[PDB]
Amino acid sequence: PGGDMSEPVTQSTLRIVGAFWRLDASLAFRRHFPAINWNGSYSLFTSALDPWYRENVAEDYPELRDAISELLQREAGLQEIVQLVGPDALQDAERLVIEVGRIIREDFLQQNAYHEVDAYCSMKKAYGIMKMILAFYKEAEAAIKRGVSIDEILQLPVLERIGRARYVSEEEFPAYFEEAMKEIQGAFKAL
Amino acid sequence: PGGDMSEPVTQSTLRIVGAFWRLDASLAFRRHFPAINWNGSYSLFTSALDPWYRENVAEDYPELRDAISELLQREAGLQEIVQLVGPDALQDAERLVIEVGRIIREDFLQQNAYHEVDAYCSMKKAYGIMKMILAFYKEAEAAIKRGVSIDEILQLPVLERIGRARYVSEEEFPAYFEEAMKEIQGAFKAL
Amino acid sequence: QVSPTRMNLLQRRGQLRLAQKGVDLLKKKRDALVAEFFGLVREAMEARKALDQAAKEAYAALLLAQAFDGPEVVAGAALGVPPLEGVEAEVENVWGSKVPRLKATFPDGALLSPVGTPAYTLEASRAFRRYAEALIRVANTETRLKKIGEEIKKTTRRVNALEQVVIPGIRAQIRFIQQVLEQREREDTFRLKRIKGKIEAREAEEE
Amino acid sequence: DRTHPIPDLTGYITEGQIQLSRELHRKGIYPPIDPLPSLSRLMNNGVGKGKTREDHKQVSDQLYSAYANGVDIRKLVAIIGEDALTENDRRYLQFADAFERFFINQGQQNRSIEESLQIAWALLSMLPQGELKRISKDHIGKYYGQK
Amino acid sequence: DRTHPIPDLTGYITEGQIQLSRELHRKGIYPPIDPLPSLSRLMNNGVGKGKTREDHKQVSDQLYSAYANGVDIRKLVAIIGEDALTENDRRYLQFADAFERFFINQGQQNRSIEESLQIAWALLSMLPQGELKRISKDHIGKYYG
Amino acid sequence: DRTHPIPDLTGYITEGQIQLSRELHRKGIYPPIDPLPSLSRLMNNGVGKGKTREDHKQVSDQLYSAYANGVDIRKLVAIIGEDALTENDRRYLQFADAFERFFINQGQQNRSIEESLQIAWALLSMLPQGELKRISKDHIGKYYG
Amino acid sequence: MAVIADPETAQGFRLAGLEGYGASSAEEAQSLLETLVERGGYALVAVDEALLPDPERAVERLMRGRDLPVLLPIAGLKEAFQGHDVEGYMRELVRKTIGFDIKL
Repeated sequence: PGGDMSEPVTQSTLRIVGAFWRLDASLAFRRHFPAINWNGSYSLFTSALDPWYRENVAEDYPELRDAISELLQREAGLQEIVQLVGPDALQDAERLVIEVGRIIREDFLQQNAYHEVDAYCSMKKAYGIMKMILAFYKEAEAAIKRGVSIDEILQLPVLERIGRARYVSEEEFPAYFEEAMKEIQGAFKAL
Repeated sequence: PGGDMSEPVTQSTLRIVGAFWRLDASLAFRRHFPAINWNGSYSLFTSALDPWYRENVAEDYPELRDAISELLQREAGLQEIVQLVGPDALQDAERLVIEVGRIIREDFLQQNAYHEVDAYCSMKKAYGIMKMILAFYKEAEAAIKRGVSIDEILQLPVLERIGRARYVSEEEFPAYFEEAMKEIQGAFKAL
Repeated sequence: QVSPTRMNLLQRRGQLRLAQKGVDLLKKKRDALVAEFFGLVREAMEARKALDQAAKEAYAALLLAQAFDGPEVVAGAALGVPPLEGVEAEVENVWGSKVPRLKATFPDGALLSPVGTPAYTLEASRAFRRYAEALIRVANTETRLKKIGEEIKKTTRRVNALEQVVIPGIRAQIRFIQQVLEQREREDTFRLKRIKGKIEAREAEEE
Repeated sequence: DRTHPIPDLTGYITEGQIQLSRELHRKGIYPPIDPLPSLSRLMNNGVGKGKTREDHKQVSDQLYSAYANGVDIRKLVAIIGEDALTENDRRYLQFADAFERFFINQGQQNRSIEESLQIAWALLSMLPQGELKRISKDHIGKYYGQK
Repeated sequence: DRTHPIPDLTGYITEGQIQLSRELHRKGIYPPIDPLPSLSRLMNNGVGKGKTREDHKQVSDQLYSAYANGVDIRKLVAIIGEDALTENDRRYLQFADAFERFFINQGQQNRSIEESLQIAWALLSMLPQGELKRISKDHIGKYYG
Repeated sequence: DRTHPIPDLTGYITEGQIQLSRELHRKGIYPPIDPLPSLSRLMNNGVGKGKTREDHKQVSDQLYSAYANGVDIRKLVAIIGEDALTENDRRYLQFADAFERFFINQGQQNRSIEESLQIAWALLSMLPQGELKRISKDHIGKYYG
Repeated sequence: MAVIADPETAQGFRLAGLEGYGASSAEEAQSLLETLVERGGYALVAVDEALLPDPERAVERLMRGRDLPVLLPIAGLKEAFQGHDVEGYMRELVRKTIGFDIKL
């Protein structure tokens, strides 16, 4: 009744649950639905669901899970001098972190529950979106130190295809995933 | 029985009365009498005593008193900031609000009951003292937008006369009131 | 104090809300000041770029006047001196601090040799006045930038001190006072059971 | 306190609260509701198109957020000084201070719902268009530019 | 504390209390009384002209006022540092500790009422004469300094 | 909080404590035991010659001293600027960081007692010998490579 | 005012009607700095970069209070062919000032 964990009911519940999912209203205020907060929440079943993922979703699945989880950790860490300065006067490998953190929040976490195809999302589709974002990032961070600016990255028309990638029927997803991955490889060769 | 107003007696006697005058101890620890806590005392007989005051005291008496009330409210709003930074870094206007609230607390509300004059104080005399402090405040903020240093407003020879306004007799008061209103008009035009 | 009534608990909750709102006020002062600081930093760098421009012209005039005209005669024309003084550190007030703002020197209304008997030297005497003027401009911009930057980092260290001490210290005292009040309530609902037991164990089975 | 059991359990069954404040009452404001801690958990399914008027929830949200960041700018200007704010914060300052004495300080008159909304748009029209970020385009097109 | 039931009730019955403070005791000050939480309700009966001296009650008032202001400016020293105090603030802050180590502190000596009053005027002399606003003008004339 | 009845009533009956810490856990360090609030009230018996290697107690002492000093100076470097600090304080900061990345954060492996002691000396060789006060110089000669 | 760079530099300032000094070594530059600090000269001192890079030291040791002789790390002319690398000076300044070096 007060946002007041270490109330005895909530403390006993958090002692005997297995996963706990916060729902900040602040994310609902910033229109981010499902409004789960990835900072206060946690899960204790990631260590047991490891071989099921490794044998049914994909073979490398938890490693890119952990890559995305620590990238969220990094964006949430260095939001601090984003608050002190602003997003447009960072370093060049840190504005990249907040930009990929923003595209993760705006296409892998946000989800319209009323849209007929964005609502349900299996593991192959979530893995495809997940790998696609992670592949964009691992070639953009290699690219920012050799041959590109930042404005010659964020202005690039594969970003709209990653943003559309969740609006795809799972019956027609992997054909779209192949085009998107090869287009990432081409359009980062092209600079 | 503990000096707390969370008792059965106190919080059963504040539900069946109006006009709850709540003495404190910090104002009693310094010798500041009567020790009325302004922020937690109240009275529900104001609105019904409007027409009597407009009849028998003065015509503009309630709007005057509500100006006193809102000066004291603005002081109690600013006390947060001034204890959280200091009287350092308050502006020209807000330090004036502090000083006028302080001179009300010392020279209108404060009343010893051992001086022979100023143990009874008729409401002609209290209307006079409020009108002196409102006139002083109003023309001091007029002279503070017009650009002076507040620190020489706070040393004028009229503040002692408003301060000693409460000690003078109920018989020789209206001469003293006309005199100090003339001088409070005349002290600021000399800038 | 910390002597645990009910009223001290409510006064601590009021103190806790005062500290939590003061944290947001202090962050907002720091953000407005940091916008102002990132206004001044470009102005200081462009005053120094103007200083570099006027520097290269003034050292060029001095090199030419000492090359062509003699060293000794420029020593002689420079030992004859205007009164050299006039600078003063007048008052500026920036967020709770007076800082010295310098004004110009101004003996330049009184200049020697109205018939300038060297020629390239008097161009240097005209040059180093513009040099010193750009110098005092850079001085009374950079001193403001110093004071704003260190005021800001003072605010941040006051924020972090106030937050990480008087938010957990006050929440600890609040949990302490809530504990002792709950314990006295528990003793009261023990003694009520004893009164009810001793009233029933007489007036239900006596004789 | 809202942690007393009387407002605790009452707000734990009932839906929302409106909350009087001693601060507006000491400044002399009747009725002294401040709308920052106030809430109705069931406004959102009661207002809007066909029930009262089209723009109602958007106007309410814009009023709430604009007064809510007017208040902290008021608290800020007691140390900053009125000069060292921008134009935009200054407009929020004037918004807050004319809000709490034209929209709240009602007196004992009766404001039917459209008089309330025309005072709402007259109060929002001390801010520029496009600062009104929550309201959609047509309502800013139609009702803005009054008083 | 003054909130345990025994001091609470004992001060609701009697007429006065004098509270020895723990904080002043660690400064080696004897008798470690502090005046702000102590009082005696029958002062006003027995002090004054004809029975102690005419300036007694007003000296008491002004000492409480000045020392109380010195203490709540020590609470302001405790954040803003000693440097940011102006003047007629440092004289308060020096009135407070000069008070506590020349007026409260005494050994086993017996100081009569003339001694205590002239020490109180000596301490009040540190303040500027226009500040002492609870003392009538004749007494502030014929004793100051 | 330790003042809850289960921490303190265990702390009265037992022989020390080993206290995990919240803040070391969020840095991915595992096992997140910080060494400052923890102690063994015993362990003068179970160390030293024969029972362990000879230099055991002094190494444990010197790690606690150096890590306490490093964690105090990185409390203070949060306050003052990160350049207004002398020459030895940089080695204490680098020792505290190297310590909590190499000594504590062992993850999964089953370190022997000599692997722990040679990591201890490997971290103590980041310091000048005059900064090593407690270890008597014979062990300094034999180890400290 | 006063400057210290070099005698060849200082004679231009003396030609401006501005007190000059000049030291070949950095220690003698702090010596002349200490001289005009002890002989408190009108409140301004400029110092060349080549002698003292950040000349705050003598005034923070001596005149810790009052902020009065304003220091300036000015550029020297044999180095003013390069132009001080003004941007790098500004980066160094903000990193000294608020700790956090970023890009403008």
